[PDB]
Amino acid sequence: SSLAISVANDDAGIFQPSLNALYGHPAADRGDYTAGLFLGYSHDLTDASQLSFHIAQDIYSPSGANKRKPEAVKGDRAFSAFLHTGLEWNSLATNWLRYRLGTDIGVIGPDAGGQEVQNRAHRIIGAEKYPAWQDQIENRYGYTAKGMVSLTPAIDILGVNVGFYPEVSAVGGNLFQYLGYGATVALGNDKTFNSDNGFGLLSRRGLIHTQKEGLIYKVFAGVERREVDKNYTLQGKTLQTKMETVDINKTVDEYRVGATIGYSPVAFSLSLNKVTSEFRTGDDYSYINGDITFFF
Ligand SMILES: CCCCCCCCCCOCCOCCOCCOCCOCCO
Ligand SMILES: [Zn+2]
Ligand SMILES: [Zn+2]
Ligand SMILES: [Zn+2]
Ligand SMILES: [Zn+2]
Ligand SMILES: [Zn+2]
Repeated sequence: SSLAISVANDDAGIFQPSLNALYGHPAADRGDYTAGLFLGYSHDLTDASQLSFHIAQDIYSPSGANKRKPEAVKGDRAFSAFLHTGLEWNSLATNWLRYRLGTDIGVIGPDAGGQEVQNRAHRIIGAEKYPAWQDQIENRYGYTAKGMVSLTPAIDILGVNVGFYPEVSAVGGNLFQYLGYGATVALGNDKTFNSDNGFGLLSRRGLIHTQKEGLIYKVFAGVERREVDKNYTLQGKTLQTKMETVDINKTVDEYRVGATIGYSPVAFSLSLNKVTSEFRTGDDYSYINGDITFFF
């Protein structure tokens, strides 16, 4: 079992030079995904299978000078937030297959609490608040249905497991809908943990599926291409200007490079991430997540 806290930020702090070297500086100049908070619990029903629960809030933002304007700007994403909770099954079907199946309920809109959380954060640090929260994406309550399958060929070399994990993912519902395909490569001291990967709404955000006690470590790099049918954060209508602000791009790539290091019962993770332009007038953006996972 693992209990995890994960924080995502486009401001990568001491990891900014690494993020910039990896994905280039223009991606850091964008601000599309501005904050994430996630708390999750995974329980092993067997050595092969987990059931996970989580609650999370993700906050999305216009970029650059648009952040300070009174309302949403045509051509850039509006302020929005996605507040969600759900359950997921994560299982090794065999030594060569991992699958995941999950359902969220949530909301994108003022009810997701993005203005409240960001305004609070800003007040606490003495930053000014961004007024265009008044023109945020309007409420839509909904569900996500999520699935992933991954092949898991890996070989063990002197206690180091190295693997290649081609995967297909799918999300549906009235908030987000896409079909993704990708692969991750990983090296680490645990076969099960090495195959436990994911992108986008299938990202594990700190949750760990592992057999290992004592030292745990993993280093990984992956990309997933998704074909996007829906993204309500982009296609929804703003509260006051009543517009859809952008034309979504139907093909979106997500890159993730990261690592975990831990010792029973605590592990630390960092993931350096890039998402390619999600709309015609946007551009690629980079961010990190840092996770603390108690695993026992
Ligand atoms: C008992 C039933 C058996 C079920 C079999 C299920 C197998 C499913 C596994 C499918 O995985 C294949 C997916 O392959 C995708 C790999 O593609 C990677 C390319 O990613 C695009 C990267 O974009 C970057 C472009 O520069
Ligand atoms: Zn357990
Ligand atoms: Zn720049
Ligand atoms: Zn931010
Ligand atoms: Zn448990
Ligand atoms: Zn969720």
